[PDB]
This record gives sequence, C-alpha cells and structure tokens, in this order.
Amino acid sequence: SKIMQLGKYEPMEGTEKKFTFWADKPGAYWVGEGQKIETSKATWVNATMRAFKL
Amino acid sequence: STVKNEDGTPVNLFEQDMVALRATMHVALHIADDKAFAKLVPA
Repeated sequence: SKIMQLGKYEPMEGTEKKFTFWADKPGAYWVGEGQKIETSKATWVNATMRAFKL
Repeated sequence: STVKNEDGTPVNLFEQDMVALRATMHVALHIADDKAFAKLVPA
C-alpha cells in the first residue's frame, strides 16, 4: 500500500477518531506605566475521521 | 474606589499593576472625671 508507505499512521481503537488543534494565540499590548492591561484570547479547532470496511 | 483613573474609572490594583499598603489601628479614650482638668488662656 503506497498510502501505508507515505502517510502517517494513527492508533485508532474505535471506528472514529477526534483531533483538536490550537488555532489562535493571544496578542500582546504595550501598556503605559499604570495603564489597564488589555485582555486577550486563545482558540482551538476540531477535526475527525472514520473507518470503512473492505 | 477612593482614587480614580484619568477616565474616571476606579483604580484596579491587579489589572493596572499596582501595590498598596493599608494600615489600621483601634483606639479608645475616656475622661474619668470631667472636672479634673483646667486651662489658662491669654486675655
């Protein structure tokens, strides 16, 4: 199998698999002495794959 | 709450990166005899 040759394997117990990855990373602000530090935010995203029977 | 930013918002020590010292004391006073005191004053 050329797919089994080139691709990456993944251990998969069930008929379905879930992946989650980082997507957004927090910003950063210059703040004056004693200024209010603005907030920032992290984010992730999900993907999934399923099996078929030959 | 007793000190205000330029914009008028109260100071937040965490969000604004500040430190503050509070000192407190309790004190009590009693005059045991109101007659026991006298005063000399210029005319």
